[PDB]
Order: sequence, then structure tokens, then C-alpha cells
Amino acid sequence: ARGPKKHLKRLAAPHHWLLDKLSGCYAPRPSAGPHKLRESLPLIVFLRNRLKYALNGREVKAILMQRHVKVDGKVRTDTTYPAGFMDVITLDATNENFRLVYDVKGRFAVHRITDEEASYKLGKVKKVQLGKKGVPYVVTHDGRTIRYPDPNIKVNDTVKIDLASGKITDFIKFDAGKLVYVTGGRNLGRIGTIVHKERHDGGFDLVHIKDSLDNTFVTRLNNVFVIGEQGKPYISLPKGKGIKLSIAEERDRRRAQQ
Amino acid sequence: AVTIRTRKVISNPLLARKQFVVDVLHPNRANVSKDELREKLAEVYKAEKDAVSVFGFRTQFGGGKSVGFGLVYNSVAEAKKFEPTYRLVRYGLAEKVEKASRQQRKQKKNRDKKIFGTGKRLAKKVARRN
Amino acid sequence: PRAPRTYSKTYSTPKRPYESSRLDAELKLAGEFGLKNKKEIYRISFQLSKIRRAARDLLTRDEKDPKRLFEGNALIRRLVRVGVLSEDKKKLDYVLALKVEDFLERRLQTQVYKLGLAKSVHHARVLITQRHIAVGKQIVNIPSFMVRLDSEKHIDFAPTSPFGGARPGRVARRNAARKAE
RNA sequence: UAUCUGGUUGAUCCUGCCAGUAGUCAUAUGCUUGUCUCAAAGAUUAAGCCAUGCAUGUCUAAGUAUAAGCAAUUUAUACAGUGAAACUGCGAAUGGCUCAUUAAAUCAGUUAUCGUUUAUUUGAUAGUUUACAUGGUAUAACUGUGGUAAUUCUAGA
RNA sequence: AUUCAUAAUAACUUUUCGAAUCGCAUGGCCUUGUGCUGGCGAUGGUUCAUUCAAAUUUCUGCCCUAUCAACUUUCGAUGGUAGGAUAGUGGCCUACCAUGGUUUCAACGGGUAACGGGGAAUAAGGGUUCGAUUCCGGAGAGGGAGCCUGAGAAACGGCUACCACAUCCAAGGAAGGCAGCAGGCGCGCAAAUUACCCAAUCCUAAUUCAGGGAGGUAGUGACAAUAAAUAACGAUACAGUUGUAAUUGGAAUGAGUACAAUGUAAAUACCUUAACGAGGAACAAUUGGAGGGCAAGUCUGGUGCCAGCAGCCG
RNA sequence: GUCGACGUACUUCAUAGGAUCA
Ligand SMILES: [Mg+2]
Ligand SMILES: [Mg+2]
Ligand SMILES: [Mg+2]
Ligand SMILES: [Mg+2]
Ligand SMILES: [Mg+2]
Ligand SMILES: [Mg+2]
Ligand SMILES: [Mg+2]
Ligand SMILES: [Mg+2]
Ligand SMILES: [Mg+2]
Ligand SMILES: [Mg+2]
Ligand SMILES: [Mg+2]
Ligand SMILES: [Mg+2]
Ligand SMILES: [Mg+2]
Ligand SMILES: [Mg+2]
Ligand SMILES: [Mg+2]
Ligand SMILES: [Mg+2]
Ligand SMILES: [Mg+2]
Ligand SMILES: [Mg+2]
Ligand SMILES: [Mg+2]
Ligand SMILES: [Mg+2]
Ligand SMILES: [Mg+2]
Ligand SMILES: [Mg+2]
Ligand SMILES: [Mg+2]
Ligand SMILES: [Mg+2]
Repeated sequence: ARGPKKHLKRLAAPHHWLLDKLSGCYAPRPSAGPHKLRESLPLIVFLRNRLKYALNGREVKAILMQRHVKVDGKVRTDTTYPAGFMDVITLDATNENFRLVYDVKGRFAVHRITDEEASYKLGKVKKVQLGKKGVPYVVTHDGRTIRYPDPNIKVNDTVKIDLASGKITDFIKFDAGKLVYVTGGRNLGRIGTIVHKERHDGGFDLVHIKDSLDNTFVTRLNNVFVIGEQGKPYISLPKGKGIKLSIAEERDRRRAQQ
Repeated sequence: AVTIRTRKVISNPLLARKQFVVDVLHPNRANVSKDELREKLAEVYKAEKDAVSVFGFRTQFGGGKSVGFGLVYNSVAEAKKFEPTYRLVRYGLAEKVEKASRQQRKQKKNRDKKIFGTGKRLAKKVARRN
Repeated sequence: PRAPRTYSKTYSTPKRPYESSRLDAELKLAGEFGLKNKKEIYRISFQLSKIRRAARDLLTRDEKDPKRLFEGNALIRRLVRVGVLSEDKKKLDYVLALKVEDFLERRLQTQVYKLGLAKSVHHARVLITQRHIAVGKQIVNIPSFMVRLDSEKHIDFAPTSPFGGARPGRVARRNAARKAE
């Protein structure tokens, strides 16, 4: 190619969007934004294919141009705005607030939240560095640059960002016994407690996570997101509480509830 | 008799309307016109007929029932504002715009691309030359 | 372009089409169940082969193997639901013992014959293709329709059918009009 | 190969042998071709040659209208409704097609940029630089005068 | 892990940036001035970070060929130093230096009807073959060479030369690139429509609206696949409880025709459905193979009257 | 030139044996 691509075939689109393979030939390409392409849910798919509010792309554009959709407390109008992990989607007319969280199956789940819990978000500190004029700043997983951080905040910590002011309200250190959420890999969507961090200089760090059912799994450190202390999450978790269930047990539960 | 049932009803304030699936049981009848269903839905939901839209009617194999998707807007102005132009034309709320076939429009676009400026000067020049 | 739509063959030619015993068995099956051509027998043989191969493969695995338990339970459930496998025979061993005739038995043509609506299997086929038979509230015009245990009790003449309480067909009212004239 | 059929002599058995009978896929071709659903369209190693037509343009309240544009108007003697043409900005490097070249090349998996550029999006970020606001160091569209057989040709004022 | 982030000192610059831009609206202070102050947005702008990307890059993995055994090095091949260039590392190039680098563990050379992969076929398993072709990545736009613009191009539905073709011409000149969608030629023997639409998918723009042969819709050789009509129930007759009906009775139904409605951007079609639509149900199912029998008939041969060939012809 | 060698492709000849019976 001679430049950046602007099209996305349906088959090449991220699996977890759950797009029909025969509805069309192309899929929404998320525009550049806070989140990466493969780890983002564009607003069109959220409003049309998940909430079923809009029947087709044109109605989604009609919704957005009315300025009813807010992402992280700011109005967005791009149909392909890449909403992602820990972003708050507010629809005032419906009096609805959503937080985008992966369910156990690894897909973004429609999770309804109260307004108070919608007042803030959580961000993984991706970088801590001194800016120009000797001003420290922190860059989070969603690309927010926050100046004058608390000095104790280090990389891989979690910061609770208030959306109204864009400032850090509190922070959680990455330590053993903390509650964490998996945001990548085959263990995507699971929740557990840290047990031990293996360090490999010049390589990818590994973290052992024990679930509430005492099952253990190892995951690369880049895919871990600290969300609180054990039993005291700082956000409301989706149904299932991040517990992975075997196929047989899922069958049993499904038959029972039916 | 004919019985209309509304199912999977969603209330969308964003588009200012109500979505649902309409199931029509029509024994001993071929099927029901969209106009009659629009009237009946308007009566049941207490709205203008102009504010009711219906489509996607496919009588199942063996006949006797039809299934499609139905919309009830809060007031007629919103119906005109959000409804697709073609569905408005179906209902008579809007008039079809007459336009030439795509080939003619594209050829005219190319011929205009050929000319630069208003073209009156070219007309006067050719008139003087000949 | 648009993503592919999958397709598959539902039948395969037997290893030996020319065996005399096979020809005789096909003749017997076709006559007993009123099958149009050998393609139906080949189709049902293909399905039964697929199920029995799957049953073999699951049996090969160790007992209590989670894949074995799950897949065997699902297969036995499906076979019991469709009526081929009886309630008391819920073991993969008895799945492996199935025969083609059991599948031919569940066909809507055979069931329509057995329940007494038709005087011949061919009469049942003609009735089915002429839109006279309804499973539940629904008209079915496919002889190869496989009837479930729940659905077997709801086979009846369709409401729209002249035999089901509707108006007489074209021939009947035509003759009545001619007689009246 | 397999099973089955037939020959192996004056006949019948038991061997052995021989001939024919298996397969889908692929190419070409013949005959037929009523209904429902669904779906594809290369090939002369000729990436050989193409008539004609179309396939990339784009304007919001929010860059520039004294169009001698349209329509309302005394809800405006600076403009303000709509708006051709042109300047300006953006796009045209996406998409679509083909497999000629290419044998550690491409490509697959896996690494690195403490070795570098990055329109755009998102978030931060600049009291330190006649002003009730500077020029043509300037032109398009437009008016008018013209050249060529001819072209998305353009010359002077 | 750093000469990292950042800061500071002294200077330097054809040297930048630090809002001379636009819409909507008319709030608050008073010393009552078209005084001071002030809201909601658009578009610009330095640097950092993020995102879409780009470039180079580490390890391992490619079919046939040894009757290709030595190759690379003069004109860069291996490495050092300094410089030029690059967005940047680097023999990428320049100048001076050394003589290096690969190879029977197959280098180098040759063939390839060689784009690579996800995959497809077969097989009991090992294996064998195919993969132009719905997705990913690479290269190209008749063949070489070279560039403006722009963040992004060695672009070709951008430009310039040359090579080859080829169009207009008043002979002075001008204009070319279907391996995009349709549609032609390449033979004297052949095969989809120069159709409709942006309604769904998403993409482009100053942008809800315009545009999109990308794409969708329909048309068209049985590509490859699914289901599935062409009759069912009786009576009578004839013939050696079986077979045969241009025998016979009234019941059912869709191929097709068609009000209507549904469907669609508008249509066609499907599913529905008033009304028509069956006895040779002539509403006339096909493709292959095997075996007969007949004459004042024909040919050929002979241990009479026969045998072979064959028989649309007597 | 109905030439030699080689390469390639095809054709062809070598199948009856034991037991019983007349
Ligand atoms: Mg690292
Ligand atoms: Mg009927
Ligand atoms: Mg033919
Ligand atoms: Mg027919
Ligand atoms: Mg029909
Ligand atoms: Mg080579
Ligand atoms: Mg390599
Ligand atoms: Mg842009
Ligand atoms: Mg910015
Ligand atoms: Mg001038
Ligand atoms: Mg040198
Ligand atoms: Mg150097
Ligand atoms: Mg090739
Ligand atoms: Mg290949
Ligand atoms: Mg390929
Ligand atoms: Mg190229
Ligand atoms: Mg060509
Ligand atoms: Mg080029
Ligand atoms: Mg192009
Ligand atoms: Mg072209
Ligand atoms: Mg073409
Ligand atoms: Mg096409
Ligand atoms: Mg603007
Ligand atoms: Mg048809």
C-alpha cells in the first residue's frame, strides 16, 4: 500500500464485535482515538448491534448528530469513535449509563450503571515521565495525560479519574493480593487476585492470578488491570463476576434456569 | 377476523419512537395491507396514522400469519424528520423527486467538468468565430 | 466481495453400488417406504454413517472424559428427541446399533400412513406434496420431514385443506356448479 | 487392486493364469433441462491489443459573493435568505483488478527501534510576541479585445 | 541498561511559533460612555503523549538440479576509521586503510506451467498433490528510466523522456494507456448486461443531505450445493388370482394465467390469494446398455432343404 | 539416403496343472 488504510472487511474485523458475516462486505473501521483498533468497540456497533436502538447506520448518524451520546462526559459525533475498556457511555434521554466491560466470554457486555458510579473511571498507568518545564505527568491506557500526579504512582498502577475534572481521585498500587481484571489473551474477561509476579529482565513479565474458585492461571503483565482490593472492587462488575465456567456446568445452569 | 399483536416492544427516546415486531393473525384472508395495519396500530397506540410506519411483512409458509417490524413515532413532525424518504413516499407524506437516470447525470457531470468557468465567454467566442 | 456461504453434500455414492444384495435391500426399502429414487437411501445411509462414526470416535475415548461425556450426552439427547433412539436405550453402544430403517420410520410420509390418514405410503406422499398435512398449526409439504416425539401427536389435516374443514377443492365446486346448471 | 462375468478341453470338478468390470477430482464435449432456496463466473505460461460509455469529488450557523444569479423585502445604506462560477481547505496514496517479476527474496510465527517519520483522532500544553486591527510587495472568477483545423490550449488589458 | 526524561550556562539562526480568523446570543457592572467586562461553539497553532500507520530489523522455516565445486573481490565483495546522504541505523555512497566473506552441514550457477500463507483433495496411519481465485501480506498498471505535489507516491483513471504500438490532422501540430465495471479483437468455429440503484455495508468531503460500476439489485450456458412435482383412491372389461386398458367414477393439487395485497430505492421473484388451470391428466422425462422376432427381400460360402453376414429396401 | 547409434513410444511370443469319466 502507498498509505494508511481506510477500509475494513467484515471477516477481518475483530471477532468479539459479533458481526454477521453475510449482512454486507465491509465493517466499521474505528477511527483513530483513545483505544487501539482491535481493542475498541465503535459506537455504531454499540448502538445498533448491542442496544438495538438504531436499525441501520443512518439512524446511528441521526442519533449522534443530535448530541445525545456522551463518551466519558464529552459529546461525540463520529459514528466510528473507538469506545473501549472502562469508558462511560451516557445516553441522557434514555436515562442510561453504561460501562464497557468484557464478559467472561471475552466480549464487550452491556452493563448498566448508576450515575454516581458513572462519575469516574479507572485507568492503568502506562507511563510516568517528566514533561517540559519539569512537570511530571502520567499517561494511562486510554491516552489521557494527567499532570502533577501523586509521586507514589508508578507504572502498572491504577488511577481513579474523575471525568468532570480529569484529575486523579485515588490510586491502587500493583501488589500481591490485589483484585485484577484480564484485558487480553484467551483468559480475557476473567477476574482474580494476584499471587506472584515473575520478573524477566528484557522480556515479558508474567503474573499468576487465582480466581475465586481457586483455579489459577498465568498471564502476561500487559494484559492485567488492577481494579481494587479483594472483595472490594472500585467498579461494579458484570454478571458472573468474571468467573470462568466449564461447558458442562454452563449446560447444567442453562437447563436449570430454563 | 384479524388480530395484531405487538412484541419485543422497545421505547427509543433517542429517535423519539417505539419499535416492535408486529404479528398479524389473519385466518381466511390472503394478507393485510400496510394501510389497514397503520390505521389499526394508530388506533391501538393512540397516535396519528402519519406517525405510524410498518414494513418487513412476510407471510409464513402455509399462510394465516404475517410477521414484520413496526414503528410508532411520538408525533408527526418527528416521523417526517427521521423516517426514510422512500418510506415517506410510500405513505404519501412526501413527493418523489424526479431525477434523470444515473447515466445521464454522470454524462452531464463529465461534460460540465470539461468546461472551465461560466462558459458564456466561450459561447460568445464561438459565435464570433463562426 | 461478500463472505462465503457454506454448502455441503447430504449424500454419497456407496462403496459398491453394484452389489446384488444392496440392490435388493434398496428395492425393499424403496417399496416399503415409497421412496422416489436411490438418492434418498444414499442420503439416509450417509447420515447414519456420520452418526455411527461419531459414536465410534467417542467410544474410543476413555470413560468420564469430559469431551466424551458432553458429546455423547448431546448425541443421545438428539437421537432420543428425534425418536430414533428409545428412552431406555440411552447409551452410545445402542446409538452404534441403529439402522437405516429407524430413520425411514420417522419420516413424515411413514407417520402419516401409520396414523391412518392415508391408505398407502404413496397416498401419504401425494397428500403431503398437495398441502393437506399440517404438523401443529403449520402446513408441511415435505415427505422427508423428520417428526419429533412431541410433534408426532399433532399431525392432522391442515385447516385450509378441503379434508380439514375448508371449502371443497376446484374439482368439487366445479362439478357442483355444472350439476346446478 | 477388490467382487462379479467370461476364456483357458472330449466333458465335469479342484487349483492357477488371462481379458473385462473401482474411484472422485480435473479438462473438453454431447443429449436433456418443469418448481424452491443458495451460489460461482481466470486460463493461448496472450501481464497480448482495445472503439464507445462510466468508475472521485466535496459546503456546514460557523474561510471568500455588489453573479449586471433567483427570491423575498423596508427585519438593515457595509453584508447577512438561497446561491452558479472561482479562490481557499480537504480527498484523489482508500477502494477495485491481476499474479508478470520474485527461491532466505516474498510470506508465517516470533522479536527490536536506547535506530526514525507519522496528516488525522484523543489528552495535555505557550502572561516572556496602527492594534477600536497593516499592505499589493495580487490575482482568480468577472468585463472587454483575440490566435489556432483541432484539445479539460490559452495570449493582452 | 544510556550521553534517558528534564534542567542549567555561553552564544548562533536568509529560522519558526506564541490567534490581525468565523457563527449564535446579548448577560453583569457602573462615574451613562455606541464606557468596562462577559457566555455557548467552529477553525487554526509549538511541543509532548496516545491512535491509524510507515521504514528497517533479530531467530527458524522454501520445489528440482552435483554430468552446477568452488564462489565474491578490477567496476564494494568482508571489516575499521572520517565524511556525504537519509526521517533515521547501515559500504547506502565517497576517501584512506587492511584481506577479508560463503561452501560437500551443498555456497555459487541453472530450471521452475514459483506470488506466500490461512486453506482444499485423498489416505486407516505415515505421506502425496493442489492453493490465479471471497481473508491477510507483497509487487504491477504495455517495457525500462526519472520526478512535482503532498503527512503519506517513485502514483500511472499525476507528469517527462526513450522503446513498441496506435488515434485526429487543413501536414504546421495535438492527444494516448480497461491486469477497474460493461463491451470488443486476437480464427474462418462462437457463450454474462455496453441493464437499475445508492435503499443495506461501509468509505470520502467544508460534511446528517453530495458522491461511490467499492458495493447492492435484477438479467444471463444445469459451475459447485438443498428440497422436490410428472399422479392418488375405486369400478368394469379382457388374457393365462396374476397381468394388461387411447375402458370407466368423482375427489385432490401445482406448472402456468391473474384481481389484489406483501415484497423492493422502483421493479422481478418468493411466501399469500379472489377467478381460471387435468384422462392420451397431448399440461406428451430424459440419458445409456442388453436381447429378440418377422419377408414371394438382398449379399456371401458350401458334403442337397443349410450356415454366416445382416435385413428403414418385399 | 527406404543410413548407424542412442532416447522415446508402442506391438508381439512364450499358460496351463491334478482327479474322475468315455
Ligand atoms: Mg523491553
Ligand atoms: Mg390452497
Ligand atoms: Mg447442448
Ligand atoms: Mg412436465
Ligand atoms: Mg408455484
Ligand atoms: Mg534462481
Ligand atoms: Mg530471513
Ligand atoms: Mg481530515
Ligand atoms: Mg489536537
Ligand atoms: Mg491582468
Ligand atoms: Mg572505496
Ligand atoms: Mg558512519
Ligand atoms: Mg510466474
Ligand atoms: Mg504453487
Ligand atoms: Mg494464492
Ligand atoms: Mg504501485
Ligand atoms: Mg495489457
Ligand atoms: Mg510508474
Ligand atoms: Mg489507481
Ligand atoms: Mg485503467
Ligand atoms: Mg473488463
Ligand atoms: Mg462483478
Ligand atoms: Mg468551516
Ligand atoms: Mg420463475
